[PDB]
Amino acid sequence: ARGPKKHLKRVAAPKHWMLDKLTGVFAPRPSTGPHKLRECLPLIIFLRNRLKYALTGDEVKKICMQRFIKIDGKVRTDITYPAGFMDVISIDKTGENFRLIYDTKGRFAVHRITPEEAKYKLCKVRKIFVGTKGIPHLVTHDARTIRYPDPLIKVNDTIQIDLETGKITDFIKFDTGNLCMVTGGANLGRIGVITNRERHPGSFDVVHVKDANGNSFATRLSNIFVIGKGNKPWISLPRGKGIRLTIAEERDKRLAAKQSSG
Amino acid sequence: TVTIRTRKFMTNRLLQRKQMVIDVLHPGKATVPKTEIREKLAKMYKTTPDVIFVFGFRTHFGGGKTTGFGMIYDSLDYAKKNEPKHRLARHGLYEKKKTSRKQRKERKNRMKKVRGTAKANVGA
Amino acid sequence: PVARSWVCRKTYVTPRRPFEKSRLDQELKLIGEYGLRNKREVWRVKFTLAKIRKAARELLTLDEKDPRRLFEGNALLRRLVRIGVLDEGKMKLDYILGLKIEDFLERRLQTQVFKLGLAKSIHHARVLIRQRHIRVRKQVVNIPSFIVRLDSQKHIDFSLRSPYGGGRPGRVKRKNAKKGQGGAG
RNA sequence: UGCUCGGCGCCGGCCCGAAGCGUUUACUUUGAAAAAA
RNA sequence: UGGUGACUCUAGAUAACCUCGGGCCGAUCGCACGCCCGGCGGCGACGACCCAUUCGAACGUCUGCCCUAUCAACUUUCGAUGGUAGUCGCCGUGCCUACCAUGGUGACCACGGGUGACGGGGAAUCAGGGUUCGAUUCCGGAGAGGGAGCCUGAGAAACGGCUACCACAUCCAAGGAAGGCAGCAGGCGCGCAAAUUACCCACUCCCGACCCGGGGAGGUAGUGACGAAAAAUAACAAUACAGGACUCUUUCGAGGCCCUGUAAUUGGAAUGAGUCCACUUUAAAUCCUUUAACGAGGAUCCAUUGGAGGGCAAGUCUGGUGCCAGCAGCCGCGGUAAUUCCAGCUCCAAUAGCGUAUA
RNA sequence: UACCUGGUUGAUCCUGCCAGUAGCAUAUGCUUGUCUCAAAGAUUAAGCCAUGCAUGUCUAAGUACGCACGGCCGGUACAGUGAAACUGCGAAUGGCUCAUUAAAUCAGUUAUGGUUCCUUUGGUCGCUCGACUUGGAUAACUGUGGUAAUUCU
Repeated sequence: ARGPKKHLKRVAAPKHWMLDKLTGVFAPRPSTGPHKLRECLPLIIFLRNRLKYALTGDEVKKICMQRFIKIDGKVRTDITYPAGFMDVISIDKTGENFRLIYDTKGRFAVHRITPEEAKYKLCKVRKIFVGTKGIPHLVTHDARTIRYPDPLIKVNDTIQIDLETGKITDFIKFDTGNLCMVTGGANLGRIGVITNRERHPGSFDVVHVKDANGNSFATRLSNIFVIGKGNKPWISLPRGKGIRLTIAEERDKRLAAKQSSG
Repeated sequence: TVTIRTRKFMTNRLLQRKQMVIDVLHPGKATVPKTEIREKLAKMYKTTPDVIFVFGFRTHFGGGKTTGFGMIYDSLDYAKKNEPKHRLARHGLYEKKKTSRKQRKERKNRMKKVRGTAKANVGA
Repeated sequence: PVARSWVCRKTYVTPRRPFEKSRLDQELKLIGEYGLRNKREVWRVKFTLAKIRKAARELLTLDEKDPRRLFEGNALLRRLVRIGVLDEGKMKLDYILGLKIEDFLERRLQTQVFKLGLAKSIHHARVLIRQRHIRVRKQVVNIPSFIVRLDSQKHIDFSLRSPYGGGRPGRVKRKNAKKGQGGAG
């Protein structure tokens, strides 16, 4: 090509968007934002599929542009705004809030949260930067540059920031024995405790995470998002608690729900 | 004889309307018109039969059960505000221009041909 | 770049030998005894049995106590029980290789209506299915190649719009009545 | 397979965990990353 | 100060520079309107040198490509090999300059040639192992007659941008102007071979100053036996008649109620194609479904396509020409008795499908 | 379904090929009632094209002295709707085709610590020690013309 692309086909969409096949030829390409294109969830798919508040493309605009949707506190007027991992969606008129978290399978899920908990968003630091006059900068995963952080914040930690002030409140160090959850890769949405971490010079580092049921696994270091201290979490967990049931036992509880429903 | 039962009822204040799917049971009869089920749903929900919009009514094999999608608004101004133009034209509340795409395209090319104030003169 | 599907597969299969005595003998015997139209549906029943046999051979190739083997072993056995062709007491994986074409053809809608005793002959049953007279749990079916499940076996009856099950008399009955009062008056 | 740091326990000391080293290939087994249809 | 496995990293200090074709340090525009005693105030919109982030692009590392020896040596100061210093480039490097030694690859197939070669995700066939194809909806690459050059813009060697050549080619008062359907329809050529000069932005997205405008991107309809799935052409009795099933008359005969099957006697149980009102779908209709009134007895509301010596299902039937006409994928049939030719009767094969030629 | 059959001889056993058998996708021939899907100028000519269409764009927030309409008490300019034109944006996306190309393209894995990046998001934007608003040009418009024609001037 001679420049950047602007169109996206339906089958070229990522599977966690998880939309259909025969109902259209083009797909909603998200606008430029903080998250990458592969794992972000734009607002139009979420509104017209997960909540079914609208039906058509223009009805999503007639929902959105009238200052009714608040993403991370501020109001967004773009239908293709990429709302990625660990973001809060505010519905001021109806009166509930949502937090975008990964389900036990490889897709996003709706999560009803109480409003007073919806005042802080967890961010993972990517790198540490020093400004032009000895000014420490704190670059997070959502490209939110925070000036003057704590000196104890290292490269792979996490912070808890306040939405309406944009300032640091609490943080969790990355070490052995913390509640972590995996973002990205084939393994996705599992809840476990970190047990060990090796170091590879010049290569990708790999950690080993143990599930609460003892089903240990291993993912890369860049797919690591620690959310809790020890085993006490800070955010509200979704249904299933990220436990990754192998197919026989959720088949069994599906049959069990089949006779329990009647 | 003809009864109306509905399901998937949900109310959103973000669109100032309430929407639901409608199941119609008319055994041994032709499929019902939209006006009769509109006034029946008006009698059901105690609303004037002018903000109720129904569309997409299909018929199963045998004709015992027919399904469709409807919605109830709150006032006439909200129904005039956020609705497709073709359904308001079906209710007679909106008229669209009776010009084809073709003559519009040679009209646009004819104003593209000339420059100045004469664009409105050549457009006839 | 259109929004199409292009997904289709063949259902029947053509045999290798075109002309042979015995194969034609039991194929014609099955067609005559089960009231079938032509050889395409018995070839497609053979192809479905071949698919199930190939799946069973592939599953028995895999070793014991593998979770995939137990998973679609239970899935295949549950599906074959839910069809109703397999007996409940034969709950084993290697019993899939021991049934034939007429077991699958026994669960056809045509022969189920014929065994229910509300039809005279098998061809009369096929005509009566074809001509919109029998509902399957308040849903009319006009096609004979319908696999009746075990749960839906006890809910086969005449349609309420049919004159046999109680309704308006047919077109030739009212025409006969019109001819009767035409000739009488 | 062993040789400078501090952990589960006891009164300068026994064990456990090690910064760092712990001779080469193919082979086999387990994990990650591996577009959708 | 801080970090990487590692900087000539980031940050810090000192001395200067800082391009008139010039880096920033707001001479911009709306809404609601106020407090204190002319200043002081909220919510926005636009623009801006910088960093990080996002869509990317770009040059690189390792591994993997069809055939051919009637292609065994190839490339070199008209740079092929490396070193030093430079120009240009957004950086890295013979990318290119000035100087140095002759280097580098090859029988583990270089170099040369052909390809009816865009590559891959894939498709057909298939016990296992394999063979063939992939123009074709997804991803990437290349081009808009073929070369060459360029402006603008962040991003183009752009062609629904420009400039010059040749080929082709439009108009003309002859001095001069205007061209690129390997886009959507359509025409000619070509060939065995491939569709409407239709409707709509309503659904899915895209672009703009942006609910509001536009889009042959797309969606809808028609043509469509490429191909795939379901599925009509009939069912039900008494008698025109042959026998088996349980018991006898040595043997013919009988009860024969389930009978079983075939021929244009009789009246019914019927529903479907089509003709059509309506309803529904839809931007508006058409298609499907529902539903009135019509609509079948030889239910003319008529099912063809190839064969009947062997392979290979299926007549030593009838009539005609009689090594002629012809049939036959292969054996072989035809000579005035043809189980094969040419026509009627019967029969078998698959069935809305069947036969032939090519890869 | 891990499958064979006829043919060299006076008769037999073999190597071997020929011909039958099934699928696949191209053309063609005969034939044809319902309905759901659906390919479709690629093989020869990346040959030539007449026509019509395929890229345009305004909010409460860049310029409004076109009476083109239009509100009043006109008097501290501009009520408002507004064609046209200046300005910024996109036109480098999408769509068609396979001619060239054989370690070229492409696939998996890696690096930019050897560079750039429209736009979105976050920060920076009294960090420098020395006017209560400046200047002249062009549109649109009016008027004057030549050409055989042009999105010419």
